Amino acid sequence: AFIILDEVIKVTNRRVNAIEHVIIPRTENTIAYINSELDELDREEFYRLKK
Amino acid sequence: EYGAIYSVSGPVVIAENMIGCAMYELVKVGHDNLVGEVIRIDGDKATIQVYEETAGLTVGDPVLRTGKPLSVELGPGLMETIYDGIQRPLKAIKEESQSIYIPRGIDTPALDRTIKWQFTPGKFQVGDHISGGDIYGSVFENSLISSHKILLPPRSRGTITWIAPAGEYTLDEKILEVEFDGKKSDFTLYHTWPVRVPRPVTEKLSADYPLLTGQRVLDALFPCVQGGTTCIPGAFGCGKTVISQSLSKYSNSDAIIYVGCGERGNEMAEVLMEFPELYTEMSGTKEPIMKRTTLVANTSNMPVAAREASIYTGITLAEYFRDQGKNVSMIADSSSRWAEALREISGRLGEMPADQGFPAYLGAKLASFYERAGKAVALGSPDRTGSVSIVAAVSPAGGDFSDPVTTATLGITQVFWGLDKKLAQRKHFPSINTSVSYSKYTNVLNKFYDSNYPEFPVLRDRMKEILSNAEELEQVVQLVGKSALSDSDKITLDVATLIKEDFLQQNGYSTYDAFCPIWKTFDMMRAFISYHDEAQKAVANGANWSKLADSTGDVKHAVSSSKFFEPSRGEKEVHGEFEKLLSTMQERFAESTD
Amino acid sequence: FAINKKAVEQGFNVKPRLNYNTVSGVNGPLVILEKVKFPRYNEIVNLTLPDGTVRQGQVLEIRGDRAIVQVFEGTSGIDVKKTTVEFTGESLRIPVSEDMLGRIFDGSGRPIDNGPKVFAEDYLDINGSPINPYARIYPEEMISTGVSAIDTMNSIARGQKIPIFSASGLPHNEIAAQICRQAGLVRPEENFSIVFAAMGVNLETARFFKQDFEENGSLERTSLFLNLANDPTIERIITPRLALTTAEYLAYQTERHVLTILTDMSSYADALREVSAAREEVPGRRGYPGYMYTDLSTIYERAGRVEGRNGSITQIPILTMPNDDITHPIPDLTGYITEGQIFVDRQLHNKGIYPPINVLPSLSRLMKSAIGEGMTRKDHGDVSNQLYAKYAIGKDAAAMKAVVGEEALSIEDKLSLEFLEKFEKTFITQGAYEDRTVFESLDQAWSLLRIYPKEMLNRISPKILDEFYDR
Amino acid sequence: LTTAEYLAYQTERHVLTILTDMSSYADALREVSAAREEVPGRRGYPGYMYTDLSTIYERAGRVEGRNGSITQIPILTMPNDDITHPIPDLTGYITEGQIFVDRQLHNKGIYPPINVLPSLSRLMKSAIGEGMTRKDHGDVSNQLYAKYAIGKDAAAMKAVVGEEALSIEDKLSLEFLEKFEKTFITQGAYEDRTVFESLDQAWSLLRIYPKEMLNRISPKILDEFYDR
Repeated sequence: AFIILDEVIKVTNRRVNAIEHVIIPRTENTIAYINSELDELDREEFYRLKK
Repeated sequence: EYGAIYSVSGPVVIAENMIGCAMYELVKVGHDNLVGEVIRIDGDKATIQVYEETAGLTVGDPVLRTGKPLSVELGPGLMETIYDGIQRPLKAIKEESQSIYIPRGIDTPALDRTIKWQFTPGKFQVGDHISGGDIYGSVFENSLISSHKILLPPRSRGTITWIAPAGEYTLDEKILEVEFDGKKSDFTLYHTWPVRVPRPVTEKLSADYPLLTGQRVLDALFPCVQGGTTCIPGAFGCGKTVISQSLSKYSNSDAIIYVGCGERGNEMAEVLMEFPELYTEMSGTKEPIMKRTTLVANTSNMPVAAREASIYTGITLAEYFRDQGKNVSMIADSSSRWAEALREISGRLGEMPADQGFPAYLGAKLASFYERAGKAVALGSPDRTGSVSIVAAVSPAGGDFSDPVTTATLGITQVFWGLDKKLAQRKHFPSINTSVSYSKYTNVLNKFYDSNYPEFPVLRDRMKEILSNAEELEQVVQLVGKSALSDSDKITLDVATLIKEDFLQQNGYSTYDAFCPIWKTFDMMRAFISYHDEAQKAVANGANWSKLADSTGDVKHAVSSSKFFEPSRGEKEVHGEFEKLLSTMQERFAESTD
Repeated sequence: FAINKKAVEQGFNVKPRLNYNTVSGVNGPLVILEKVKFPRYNEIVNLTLPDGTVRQGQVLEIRGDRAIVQVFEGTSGIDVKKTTVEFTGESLRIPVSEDMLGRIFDGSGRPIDNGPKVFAEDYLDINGSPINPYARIYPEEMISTGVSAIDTMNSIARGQKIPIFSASGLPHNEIAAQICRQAGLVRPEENFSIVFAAMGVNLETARFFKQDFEENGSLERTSLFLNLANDPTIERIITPRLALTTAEYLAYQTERHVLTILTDMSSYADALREVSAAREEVPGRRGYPGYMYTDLSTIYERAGRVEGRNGSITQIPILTMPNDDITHPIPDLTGYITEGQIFVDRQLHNKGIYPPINVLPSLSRLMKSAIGEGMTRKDHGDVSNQLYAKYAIGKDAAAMKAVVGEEALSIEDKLSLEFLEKFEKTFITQGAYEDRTVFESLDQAWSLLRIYPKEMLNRISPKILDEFYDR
Repeated sequence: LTTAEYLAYQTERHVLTILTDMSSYADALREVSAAREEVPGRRGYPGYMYTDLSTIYERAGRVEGRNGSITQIPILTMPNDDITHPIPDLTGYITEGQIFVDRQLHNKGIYPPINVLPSLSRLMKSAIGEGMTRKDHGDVSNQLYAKYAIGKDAAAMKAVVGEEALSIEDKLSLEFLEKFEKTFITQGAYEDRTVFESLDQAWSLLRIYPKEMLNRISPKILDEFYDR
């Protein structure tokens, strides 16, 4: 049981660290980029209507 | 009097020297007498919208004004016909011109003036007073609709002076003279009515009778009522074109219309050639189904000004039929394809868009169209009652919730059948999303249910909660893996899958399951709920479900095969089978706990 | 008195009206007059179509001898050589009286109950005159909604603004009717009235409201302002003005505690957006006009509780988030003006819970002012905390139970798993016509908190715990 | 198109039309519409571009009197590999199905780099069938589509959860997908296959699954053919 438990805890902790460090920030950056792009298009539409 | 053309740009013509033109009024443009409708007025100019294609219009061409807005012709001969957007007969044009093209600027009476009709006066005699909407005659059109009831058009009344006797007649022989301030009124077998003003009605009512579409999922979870709205996001996986035949061949509709507003062109050719061969057997044998149908075709390349004027024609016809105590049911083809044309017109005129380019009055334009639906008590001396139950359809342009059309419709519709990409990708038909969809009529239907099937609602609630729990556990079971689930939870998982695979799954291209009746659905639903409860009880009393599943066995397969009891067997010869199935299930569960 | 003097100098004098026949253009929903004598901004006119029918209108702009009228009921049928326009003289006014409770009016104040005209006591302008922010005083005491989820976990101090956020398919239009039918003052009717305004509703919903209030006695107090979907889309911005003018007449000139309910502010926003584009204004964010915050504030902030009067006005709007977007401009702008919100959850709706309220994101910013000794029982302010904590603990336990099984759960989580479903199936679940007072809901809340031993409940004060625990 | 119409409807012969860059056509439309000031549509394209394209795509099909037909296969280039662009978006509402060509398959040296998941043919269900093709043509395609989607989802899942979390269905689906994309789609630029050869080659793959796991397929069909 000691050996098996060591293995399982190791794998789960490794997966948690990976998800925390190299998954969430990537998606957050993607979301921010898309959010900026939407406003970028909105500005051009506004300018056309103004003209 | 005649004006003259002063400018031309696309489909927009600016006549001049026009004083006295209404804000909407048909005119005749050019030497071909193209039909158009004034849109804007400023001084003496009058921006006209042409329903044909403008090519060759020279300045100085005369413009003539008629003096009444876009009007549709109502009367005998509306059935079995096919019309374009603004109600011009199609096959009559074809066999009149002998060609395959549509000659520009062609006028043909929307109703044949050469067919003899049999007339039968009602119960009115000279010297009586008659008001708008009274019935004073009856014409025999088909065998499927044996009495087309004539109506005095609203906005007209007086005391009658001469009513024609029975015999044979056509649509140009006056059969009534009404005196109000002088006998300045003669009434033939038809009349006209502007398409934008809803027909007057005595009083609206509440819809308390379901529409039997035949799909188990809709009839069970999200029912619709006779005289309500709807919205059916569909992509031919949802079954837009499979339900269309069911709504006519099986649903109790005294009539039906159909409005293809922006169809592909080949699928329209399919519809036109495959309705004339469908057959029904309601009321003995009345084989053909076109005796009860009218169709308004509109290819995607027809003039954009004529795409907007389609649904108004359809709904006006539906209201006319309702005014005779029938139960019409529009089937609009595409609302999105209509809003696109509307936006195009708005942009052409010169306007300031709001939202994703739409004219910013889309909501208030859609509401007026939708809320012509609903049951009602007609207007006239003999008491009547009819309904019109629109069934729209929206096309999700990418995001099936962000497009302005869906947002506008969701505020005024009473039912919604959303589309989910996943059930389509797995080819799971019909593909409708139970997580995001609703039916506000689920409350008013219990008065019918309790008098018919007093258990149906609680069964529906139980099924909905089981299904919801399934997807609620889905995230955890996928992110971790099914290794710590209890024994009462795996039951929920394997019952949710069973329901999702053998209850909500249906294929209309077969014989056993093409139109599931209501009693069959109720029986299947009760059986599934009972099976789930029995499994839960078995685990509660103490038994590992992993082996209880093996011990039970065939009782799991029987329900999965319950969807094969063909309705043709009858109504009692299926009820007995279901009774014995339930009894066998109960006994098997009782004996397997030892 | 002074009334006899002001009435005479107001009435008992007649003023003829000019009648023009110089229409010189129609551009969509706008009609343009040409030679007007001293026009007046925001007037009311009466078009006479060449068919003898009559409509309404309102001047939007004025140039040197030129007025731009917009018709309510549409612009179809009006020509340029036979229509005539008549100028009433001044802006829109509502004939108000103290005896109009029990009447039903349509969008523009025209009664639709087959009764007579209101037989006014005065004419009031339908807007303006902000409340001086020196006569305002802070709210106190309680308004008893009669719903356990709203009168225990949250509260409504008389003088508050609490919007209710809903979604497209949720049954907010039934909760609103229930609140209107059951609402009242916490007892330990008699100067309490309700004002109801429905904007852009289905006809069936209008029938439902009418019959429900007629048959349940709520009409002896209320006063309805209906506005269907086919009604002119410009009347949809007059209705809240009429309702609020009536409310602040009753409350601040007859000493009544009034409750105002406004339905589908999203429809009002849509109407505003449509009207803005008629004047060719460049739309702001997401298509809504940039100055919508000002209008929303001018509508919400007509409620309060003032110094020299015993009356008050409580507000309860109802929104409809388009795509469950708490970032949508409408709810976002509503956030900065009102305090607190009640959230309606879709997930509970599928499970069959009614009313499908969820309490984790809900909040009332003035709850502490309407609880405690004097206006309710003295345990209110701690039961409403213990329940909130244990509910979140139960959600956590239920979410994690499937990961490590159930045998790896402490005693507290084990108990909370059975507290949670009882809470959600006996406390929140309330029947449509089941009425609970604030007291027999606190007692029920106790019946759930006795599941735990006296030791675990560590947020209730020992003094409270000593008395109420054992019964 | 005028020449094609003359040949097909007044000479009674079967024509096939190919149009290369509808994107370079919409571009010229946008340019000319911008020259004369107008209320712009989305991304600057004219509002009436839908009705302009409809007049192009809507010349096809048979007619009652003649024995000729016109078939259109307009090539098209999405700007940034997105179907949400106005040109492909609108063309989706006028034509009948698409034939998607995907970049990711191309990068992996697969030809033709067609992606079947987002493609479509709205007239397939009438052109196929018994008496005109093999009786099983209407179910093999559905089964392959379903398994392609399932395997794609499994491959997506492997990234963040690991192979060990996969189930038997997911164990098989990855193999099916990896052999499918490399055997069934991959084809030489001169190799010719009839419908029957392709159907047999497709049946080959489906033998990987046991009979019980094929559930989008008729019981009778599964018996007459699965045993070969």
